[PDB]
Amino acid sequence: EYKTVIPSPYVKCCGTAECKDKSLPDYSCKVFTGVYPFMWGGAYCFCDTENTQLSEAHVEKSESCKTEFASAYRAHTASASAKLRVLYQGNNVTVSAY
Amino acid sequence: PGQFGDIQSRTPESEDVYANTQLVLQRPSAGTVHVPYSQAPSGFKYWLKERGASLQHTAPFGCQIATNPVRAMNCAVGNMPISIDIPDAAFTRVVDA
Amino acid sequence: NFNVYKAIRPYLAHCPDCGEGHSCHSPVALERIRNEATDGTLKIQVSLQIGIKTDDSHDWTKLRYMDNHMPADAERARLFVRTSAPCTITGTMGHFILARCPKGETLTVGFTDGRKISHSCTHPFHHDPPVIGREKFHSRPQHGRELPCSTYAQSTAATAEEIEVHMPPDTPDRTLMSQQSGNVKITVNSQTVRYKCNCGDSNEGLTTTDKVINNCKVDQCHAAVTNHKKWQYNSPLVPRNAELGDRKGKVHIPFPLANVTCRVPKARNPTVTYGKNQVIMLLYPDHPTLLSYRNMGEEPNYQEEWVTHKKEIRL
Amino acid sequence: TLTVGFTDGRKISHSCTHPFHHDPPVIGREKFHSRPQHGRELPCSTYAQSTAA
Amino acid sequence: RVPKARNPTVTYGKNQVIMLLYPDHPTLLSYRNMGEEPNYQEEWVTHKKEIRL
Repeated sequence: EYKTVIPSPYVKCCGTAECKDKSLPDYSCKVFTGVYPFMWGGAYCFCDTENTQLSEAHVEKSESCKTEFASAYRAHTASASAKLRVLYQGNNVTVSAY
Repeated sequence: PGQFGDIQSRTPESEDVYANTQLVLQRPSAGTVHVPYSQAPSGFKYWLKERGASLQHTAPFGCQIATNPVRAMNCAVGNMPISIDIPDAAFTRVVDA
Repeated sequence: NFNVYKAIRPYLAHCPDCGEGHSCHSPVALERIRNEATDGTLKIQVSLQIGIKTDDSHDWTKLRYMDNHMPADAERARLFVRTSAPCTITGTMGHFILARCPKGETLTVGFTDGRKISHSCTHPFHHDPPVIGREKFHSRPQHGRELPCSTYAQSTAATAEEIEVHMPPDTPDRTLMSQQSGNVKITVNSQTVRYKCNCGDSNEGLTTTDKVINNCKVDQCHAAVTNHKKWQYNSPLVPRNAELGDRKGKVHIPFPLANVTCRVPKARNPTVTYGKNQVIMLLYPDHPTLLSYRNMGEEPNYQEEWVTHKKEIRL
Repeated sequence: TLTVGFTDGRKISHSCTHPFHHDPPVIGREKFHSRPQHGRELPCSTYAQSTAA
Repeated sequence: RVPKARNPTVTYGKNQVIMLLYPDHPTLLSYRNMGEEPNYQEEWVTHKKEIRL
C-alpha cells in the first residue's frame, strides 16, 4: 500500500506562485488562484484577492511495506524432495532424499 | 490504478517506485488551507478483501501448500520409481530359512 | 524518549466537523489515520501532543495543546477516541494514538480543555477490520488456534520512520491590533509581530513593542506574529512558511508495525450422517463461518459459502 | 428509539423511552456519514438556534 | 456541504465506456441517452464495481 506525501501548501500573499517540476514517482503540482485562506485568528493573506495557493503532492511507499506486502514470483521448475519410511530388516527406519 | 499492482517495487528496500494512481489535485474549498485530491484507492487494500481462496484450498490432487519456501506437499499425481541397493548381508540364505 | 519533542509545539488546524455540524479550527485537528495492522489496531495522528507538559518535561498523565499563541496543559484522562462506541486507547506518545475501535463509518477524537471546554474533531473513516482466518468472530475466545497478524507494537523507542518538521508560518491575529481614535496601535504583548498598513505611507516592518500608527484604520491593517522559536510538523492544512522549508528536522514516530500471532476460534463439530456416496452435514455456526470442499482428484470442483445460521448440507 | 433523561437533585436518574424511527433523509446523491473537508453545497433546512420565539 | 466521489477510471471501447468506481459510501450512478428515448437507468453502488455502458 502506497502513501501520498502532501507538504504544506504554499500560499502567496500577493502575485502568482510558480509551479516547479520534480521526478518523484507520481509528482503532480497545480496552482490555484483567487484563494483567500482563513486562519484561526484572522485572514492569512493581506489583500482580499490576487492570492494563489501552490498545492503539490506525490506518492511513495508506506512504512508498512517492510512487513505488509505481496510478492509476485515466477515458478520455473520444482525440485522434488521426499521422505520415506521403510520396514528395513523388520524395523522402522526413515529415509529423506531428493 | 485501483487494481492489483498500482504501485510496484523491485525489492522491499528498493528506492525506485513506479506508481500509477492518477493523483489529481483539486481546488481548496472556500477559504481553507487544506490540500484536496482525488486519487484511486490502494489496489492492494482492495486485493486483500477481493483475494478469494488460495491454492491451499483450491489445488487439485489433494495438494497442500506451504510457504518459506513455497512448496506443494503430498500431491497424489503419478507414481514413485524407488530403487534400492540391498546388500548381500541383508538377505538370509534360503537353507537358513 | 521525548528528547526531540522539546523543539516542537502543537498547532491549531482546520477541522471539518467540530461536533455540531460546523467547521472551525481546533487543537485536535485530526491529521492521518493508518490501519495497516491486520489485527484491527489504529494509529491516529492528531495535532495534540500527549505525554509531555508545557515545560517540555515528560509526564504520562498530561498532554499539551496550542491555545491561541501559547501551548497549554490538559489531563490525559479526558482524552477519548470514538468511532461508533467508545474505543480503548492502548498507547499515546506525542502526536500519535493507538486505539482498538469497534466497526463504524466515522471516527472522532477529543479531550477536555483546562477551562472545562470540550474539543473534538470528527472525520469520515470507513473502519472495518479485515477477517483473520475463516470465521468472522467478534472477540478472542477461550479456546481456539493461533494465526499470524500484524500489530502496532507498544515500543515508543521510535525508529526507522520519520515525519518532517518545519518553521511555523506567521500566525495572523487581528486581536493584536486594537483601534484607538481610529488608529491602530498593535499591542504586541511581548512577542514579535509583523505589521502592514493600507494607509498612504504604506508602512510595514517587524516590531517588538507597541507602535501606534495614528493614520491607518483598523480594517486597513494586518498584524501577524512572526518570530517562532519552536518548530512544528508541516501539516498539509497549515500554510507553508515560504516557497521552501527551513529549520527542519526529523521526529521519529513511535509504534512500529510488529508482527504477532492472533487467536481465532474453531467452529464446533458438525453432525455428520452418511448416505451412499454422500455425507449429510448439519452445521452449527455461532458467527459467519466459511465452509469449503473440493474433490481430491484431477478436477477439484471447489465450492464455498459463508454459513451464517444452522444449515444442512449434502456433499 | 429515542430516550431523554436527567439526574435529579436527589441524585436520582429519570428517563423516558419512546420508539422513534430516526433515519435522516439523504441530501444529494451520496449516502455519506460525516461532513467532509471538500465537496459541494446543497440547500437544506435546519432548526435555527434563535430563541426569538 | 456534501462530498463528491473519486474520479472513475474511464477506458473506452467500440461504442463502449468502461468505468471502475471507487465509492467511499453508497453512491448513485445515473445515465441516459441524449436522444428521443433517454432510457434512464440508475443503480446504488456500494463497493468497487466495473461498469460497461
